[PDB]
Amino acid sequence: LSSAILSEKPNVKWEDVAGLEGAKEALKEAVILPVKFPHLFKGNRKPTSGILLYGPPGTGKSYLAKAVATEANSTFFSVSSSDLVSKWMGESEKLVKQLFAMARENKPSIIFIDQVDALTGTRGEGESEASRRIKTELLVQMNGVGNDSQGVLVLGATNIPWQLDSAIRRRFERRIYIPLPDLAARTTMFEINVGDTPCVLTKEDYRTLGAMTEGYSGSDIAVVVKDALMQPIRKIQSATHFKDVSTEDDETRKLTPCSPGDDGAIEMSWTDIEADELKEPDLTIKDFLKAIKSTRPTVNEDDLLKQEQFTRDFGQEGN
Amino acid sequence: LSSAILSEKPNVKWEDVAGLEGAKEALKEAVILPVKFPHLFKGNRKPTSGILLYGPPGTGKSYLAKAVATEANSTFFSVSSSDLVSKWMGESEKLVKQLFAMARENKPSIIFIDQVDALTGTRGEGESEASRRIKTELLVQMNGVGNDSQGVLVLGATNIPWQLDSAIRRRFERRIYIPLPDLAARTTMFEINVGDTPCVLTKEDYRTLGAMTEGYSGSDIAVVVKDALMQPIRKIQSATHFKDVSTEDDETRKLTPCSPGDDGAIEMSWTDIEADELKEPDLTIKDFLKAIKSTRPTVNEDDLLKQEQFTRDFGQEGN
Amino acid sequence: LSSAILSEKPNVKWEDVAGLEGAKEALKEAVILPVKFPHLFKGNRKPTSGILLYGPPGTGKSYLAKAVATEANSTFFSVSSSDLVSKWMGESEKLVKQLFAMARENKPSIIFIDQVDALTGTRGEGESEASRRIKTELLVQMNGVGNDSQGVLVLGATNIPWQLDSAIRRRFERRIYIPLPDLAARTTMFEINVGDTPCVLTKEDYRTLGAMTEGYSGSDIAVVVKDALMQPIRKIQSATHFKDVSTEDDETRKLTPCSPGDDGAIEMSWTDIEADELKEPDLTIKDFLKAIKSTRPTVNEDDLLKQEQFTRDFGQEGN
Amino acid sequence: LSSAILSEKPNVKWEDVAGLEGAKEALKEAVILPVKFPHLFKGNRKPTSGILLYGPPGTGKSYLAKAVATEANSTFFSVSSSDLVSKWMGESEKLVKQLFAMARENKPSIIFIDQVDALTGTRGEGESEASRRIKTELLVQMNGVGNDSQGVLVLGATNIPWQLDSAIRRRFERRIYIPLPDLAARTTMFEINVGDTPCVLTKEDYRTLGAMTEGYSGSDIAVVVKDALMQPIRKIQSATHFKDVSTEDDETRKLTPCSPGDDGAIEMSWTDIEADELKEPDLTIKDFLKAIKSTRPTVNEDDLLKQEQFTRDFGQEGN
Amino acid sequence: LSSAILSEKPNVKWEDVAGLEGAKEALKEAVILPVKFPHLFKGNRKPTSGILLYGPPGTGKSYLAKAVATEANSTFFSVSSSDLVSKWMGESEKLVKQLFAMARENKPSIIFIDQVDALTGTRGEGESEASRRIKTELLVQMNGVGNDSQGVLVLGATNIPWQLDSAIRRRFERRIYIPLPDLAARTTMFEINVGDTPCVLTKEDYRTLGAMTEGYSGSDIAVVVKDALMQPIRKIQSATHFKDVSTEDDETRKLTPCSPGDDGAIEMSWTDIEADELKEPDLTIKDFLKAIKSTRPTVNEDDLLKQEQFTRDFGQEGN
Ligand SMILES: Nc1ncnc2c1ncn2[C@@H]1O[C@H](COP(=O)(O)OP(=O)(O)OP(=O)(O)O)[C@@H](O)[C@H]1O
Ligand SMILES: Nc1ncnc2c1ncn2[C@@H]1O[C@H](COP(=O)(O)OP(=O)(O)OP(=O)(O)O)[C@@H](O)[C@H]1O
Ligand SMILES: Nc1ncnc2c1ncn2[C@@H]1O[C@H](COP(=O)(O)OP(=O)(O)OP(=O)(O)O)[C@@H](O)[C@H]1O
Ligand SMILES: Nc1ncnc2c1ncn2[C@@H]1O[C@H](COP(=O)(O)OP(=O)(O)OP(=O)(O)O)[C@@H](O)[C@H]1O
Repeated sequence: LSSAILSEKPNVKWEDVAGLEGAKEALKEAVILPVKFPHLFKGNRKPTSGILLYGPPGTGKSYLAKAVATEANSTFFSVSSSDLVSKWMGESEKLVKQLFAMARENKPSIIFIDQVDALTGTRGEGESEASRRIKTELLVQMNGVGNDSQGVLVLGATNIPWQLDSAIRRRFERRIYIPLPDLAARTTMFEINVGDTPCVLTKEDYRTLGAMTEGYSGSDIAVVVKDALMQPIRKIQSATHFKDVSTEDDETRKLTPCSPGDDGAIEMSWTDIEADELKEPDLTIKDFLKAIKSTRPTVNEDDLLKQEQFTRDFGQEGN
Repeated sequence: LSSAILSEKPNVKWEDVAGLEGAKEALKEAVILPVKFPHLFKGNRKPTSGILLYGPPGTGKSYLAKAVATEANSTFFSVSSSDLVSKWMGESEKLVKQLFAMARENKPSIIFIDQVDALTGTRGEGESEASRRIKTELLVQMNGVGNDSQGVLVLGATNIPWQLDSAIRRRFERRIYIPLPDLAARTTMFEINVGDTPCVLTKEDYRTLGAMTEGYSGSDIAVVVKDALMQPIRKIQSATHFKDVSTEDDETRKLTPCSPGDDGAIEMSWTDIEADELKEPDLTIKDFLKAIKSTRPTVNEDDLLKQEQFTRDFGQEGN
Repeated sequence: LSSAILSEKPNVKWEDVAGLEGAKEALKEAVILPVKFPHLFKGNRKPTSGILLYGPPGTGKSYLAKAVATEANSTFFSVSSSDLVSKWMGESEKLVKQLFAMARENKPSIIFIDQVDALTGTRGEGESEASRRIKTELLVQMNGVGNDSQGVLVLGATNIPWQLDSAIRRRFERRIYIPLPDLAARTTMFEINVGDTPCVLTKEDYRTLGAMTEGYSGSDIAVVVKDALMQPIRKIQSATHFKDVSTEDDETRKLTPCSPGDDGAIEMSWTDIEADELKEPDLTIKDFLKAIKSTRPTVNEDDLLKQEQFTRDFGQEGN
Repeated sequence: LSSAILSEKPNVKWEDVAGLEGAKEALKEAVILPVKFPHLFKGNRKPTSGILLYGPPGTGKSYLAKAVATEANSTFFSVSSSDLVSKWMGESEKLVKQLFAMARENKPSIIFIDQVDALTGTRGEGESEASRRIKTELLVQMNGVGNDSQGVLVLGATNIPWQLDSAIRRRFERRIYIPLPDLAARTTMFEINVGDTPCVLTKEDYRTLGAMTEGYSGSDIAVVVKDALMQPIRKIQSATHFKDVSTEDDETRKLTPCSPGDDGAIEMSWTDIEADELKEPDLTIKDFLKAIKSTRPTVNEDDLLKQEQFTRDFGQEGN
Repeated sequence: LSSAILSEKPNVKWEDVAGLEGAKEALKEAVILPVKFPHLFKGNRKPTSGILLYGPPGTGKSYLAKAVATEANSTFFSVSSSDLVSKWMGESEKLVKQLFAMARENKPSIIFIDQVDALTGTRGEGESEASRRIKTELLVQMNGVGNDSQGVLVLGATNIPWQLDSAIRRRFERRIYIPLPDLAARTTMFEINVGDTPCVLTKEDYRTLGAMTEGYSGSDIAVVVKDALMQPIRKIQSATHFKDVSTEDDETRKLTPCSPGDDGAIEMSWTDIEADELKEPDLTIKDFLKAIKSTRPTVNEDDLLKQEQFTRDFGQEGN
């Protein structure tokens, strides 16, 4: 009956996100201000009810959701459109009803629905079975507790706003475009993703990277980072020739991979090698270079045109 | 649901696996090096989640998975990807859901997904809806423990690696080719497959057997062995004439199958024969030779060349 | 607390089953050889037990079950999965355990389950919970049968192997395809069907009608045979003129129905003639020609395709 | 426990069924003749066990069943496929087994199952569990006693033969196709439906009608006959004016409705006239013409395509 | 067990139904004539057993039924598909059996099924589960008693004749198309609604209206009536100025709404005036004109093409 939804804390702060600080402000006003100063909502001043996040896949929509949850200071519900599709062919939406009941009983709460362009795909003919009933279930259940006493905020997520119907479109409120990161945002993400490795230095390299990598997502950036972090491990694996670097003041001679031609090149493998005596290769520009060679652009520009078209049409507001 | 997904703690060492040295080294550098130097994985440096075992069918990929499961020293969970349409579609996804949480509940552990290619291809329609949602679901489930929370290992198995989608391909790490067994491996299989039967002379005959088997799989070899074991039995059934051999010093005069022209060839049926008067044929080279002749080759060479084409394309890389 | 489930003495010999000598051999090795010489199954040659008969309907699978039951002289227990599903509202599975107990007490013993696919899957309305535990019970009994020393044999029968629960298949051992009879098997079956009936000229006819029936089952043959048998009876039913056959050396004058153009043609109704003094027309090829005419092609090829698929996918490997 | 089915029947004779004397022969030979002369079926010639009656609705399959039931004078049991299904979800088979027992009890019995396709096919829910198990039990029973020693005949009925489960198909004997009635049959039906009413001119009119009537069923024919038989009633109801028929031989006056200009046309209401003293108009051909005009062909051509497909594939078939 | 169907009736007479006197005749000849004069219907002449009413919705088929059972005044059953509902797998059919038993118990009995298509059709999916067996039960129950010995008439109502199961179609008797009303019928329907309101002038108005309202339904006509009825009430609602009509010969002074310029036009509200001492404006042509304007033709004419096609196949149909 219940179907358990996790409300635990994905500890991702505001500062861990880059860009669209204006949407961030809208969110601060939508949750934080209500939390902080509820008595400001007497008379005709009333909380925002629904926000859709729309844009290409891989743009930290989920990441944003995590940050929201961390920052909400209240009950947070998260669900994928995968969940609660069908059981018997007859019974689906009762679970939706019960979910909303649960949320209403926990004020303040926030519901996050991922991939709202699934359920509600939408395509005709085949909709008339259970799916139209679902579509209806959304529309009616958003009408229920909406007036007067609200402690629910609805966050949707979508890749394809243009296939989301008129009926949802001007009932469900506030829509915000989540673009791919620009040079600045990319650079900042690079700087965020470092770890303990001393790596290659300055901001010059970072800005070089964020410039050179363009049309890529946060996810893609993450991938590149992981790649580069593994590249020294890859060096360690493939070269069995190693060599001493550090002085004898340490525990012992500290060994790093080198070419077979190198002076001091001992060729035993990783297997014999003690924990202390380890010298990982530094993280160089070349790791990022090879990563870029391996990095292919994801999304066709037609999708950009459709997102841009929706934006020209509906944009930074619900409608 | 429940035993459709397996759980076990296998006890198969590296040395119990015929061959396979390059693959073994890959696994030791993919798992044991991490185990050797765990302090090297602070921050955004992470142990490998996904590895693919690829090659022709019948090569003990499952046995190999038991060996890595033993060496990594955790619980081995496993399922076949196509399983199961059975009656409901919906509850396959339910099984998919639970699985990841249940795996997280035993850190460390190993999930083995057999025939990963069965959920990805050029079919369309059914692939675009039902196997898409489970695919992207799998992708997201594997991603969720990505931030240094993981004790699970994902091992995949495929016969047709070249039908694997970019989406899986990129969200994933190491691929290892599992070739058909070579001389030494086949020979060792022949050594393992004996039992209490006295069998034939020395290791030289085993070497001969391993040599005469070309192109066969583990499975095929085992089948061949079973056939040769049954060959005396087959003789017992379809012989009419049995040769007398032993005198009254034994339980009684002992009869064994022989050709119609033989000295001491009495003609009655095996149904007339009891244990005292029985002489089962021994295991000769000829049993094994006719076993090998009556087992057809396994895999066409085009498939081998496509496996090797995949190797040339993707091989031992992250991608 | 007995509750007796069908046991009886069929009288079908090996020789009454025409063809499938390879399976027959396999079955003699599956049942009789184990019982005759158990000590032959020390080592890695193993007492195989769970055996599936699979293929199209009408091919004497049940007939074969009767034959081995006649021939093997081992206690043959024969049951539908439908039988003894429950009383309540509560308690099942006790009868299952009792059945397994009685079979263990009646070694050597054989359980024959027709239409094993009747137990399968993950549906609701009973199968999710109530028959799940029945299923489980089954699985645990058939697990324990392989444990320790076995005197029980499981024979499966199914027309729809692709609808057979996988978990069974994973637990289950040897699979044998029962094809439609080939030229020879059809021919022999004809000859079997004749028996005492006047046999007309030679084997040429039997081979011809053998060839001319393509793709038909045992059942399909049998109906045609019965039709032909009824043809002389039809010839008696339509009767005016009869004529004496037997000379004065015999016990009495013996009369058969004839055309009005016959010489010595006496006219009455078949009812007017006494039973002994009636001479039924012989069986001609035309009767069989008409029996063919009464049987239009009986083959749904999709089934054949599916059986081929299953045969290629499951049965080759042990599973 | 018993659930009472009645076997005492009305008097529908062979002669009330128009056409397919060959099917009649098959019925007589499968039922009456065996009972009459049991010694005919010693040795290898054995009575029919199964007959399927199929075709379009309205063709006296039920009528035929009543006719056989009249003529056979043995325990004739007849049942709907829906009848005796279950109560508490899974208690179904007891009544089935008991029924087959009951057939055994009173040999030679006849079982008629209407609309056998209602207990047939494959998909789920019922064909996963209940209708599955029930179908299975049916199958085991039907050939269970059928081959070897029998005293039951099973008659099936179906309008949709093409949906009949393959397995059931192969388990079942003798298909008889019921084609729509031809000129002769329709004529005979008209003659049957003459009643007491004076039959205007000869049988030539019925021949004409039989020719005129194309594609109609027994039911259709009966309805048109009824329609024509109401026409005199209708006429009576319409008239004011009636006239005396009664000649001097009759006891009292006898009045028939007539036109206003008639000799002795008195204009009171039909309600005022007593039943004996009223003379209904005789039936002329015009009433039957009207009847025909009113009732359009009942039969769509598109069913016959599938029926004809089945006919080409199986048809006048043994199986 | 027995459910609950109500039998008490309205007061709707034959004269309240404008249309199809021939259908009326069929009704009264198939119901009332049998009851009035049973001795007419001995031997081979038997009343109608099945009547289908088919056509567009809202044409007083149910209204017709009310008239029928008001007049005939015999045990009337009316039934919804909801009544006789399935939960425990086979309840419905049992309920059907019980129902027809009860019908037999209570002859003469009349059974009305609303929207018979609800319990109809042939394809699969949910048909194969409960609904096919339900249909089967229905059919067996109806035509087994229906032909020969009856005390029951089945009246069918459907908006979709074209999706009616062939088998049902043929086992059902007498079909009557219920068309949209023509001029005369429309006029009569207008005349039905007169009431205490002054009729205004002549029949010329009624026939004018009848002419002007081509393509309206019974329902539409009813609606337009209500509209025109409420028009003076609406006027009274917006009324300010009133004036006296009834002189001192009546019980009291009686005020009616008037224009502001009127002789003694006093301007208070309708609410101020007592119910008896109010005079209401009469019904003028304009009120009906506005009512017509307000209600557009409801039925698109290309929708009736399937009723007309069905009409071309079956029509004013005896079956
Ligand atoms: N500022 C940022 N902008 C975009 N992505 C980021 C940012 N910071 C972190 N990420 C990345 O976001 C990823 C989380 O998944 P993400 O939210 O990109 O999927 P998604 O946009 O919801 O796509 P889908 O809707 O298809 O699931 C993490 O891998 C993380 O590295
Ligand atoms: N030698 C034979 N081979 C095959 N069938 C035979 C033979 N002799 C007789 N038959 C016929 O086969 C039928 C016996 O049932 P059979 O074993 O064919 O069913 P089955 O193949 O088990 O089908 P299902 O699995 O659907 O029950 C009888 O109708 C019998 O007349
Ligand atoms: N001689 C006859 N031949 C065929 N039908 C007849 C004959 N006499 C009467 N009938 C009709 O047979 C009908 C009885 O149902 P019938 O047996 O035709 O259905 P069915 O053939 O079993 O097929 P279904 O049940 O699908 O309609 C009655 O309507 C009756 O008018
Ligand atoms: N003489 C008449 N002719 C047609 N309609 C009438 C007549 N008298 C009343 N009505 C109206 O017809 C309506 C009833 O419609 P109807 O009986 O066709 O519905 P139904 O038969 O129950 O359902 P459906 O028409 O969908 O099968 C009522 O609203 C009633 O006011």
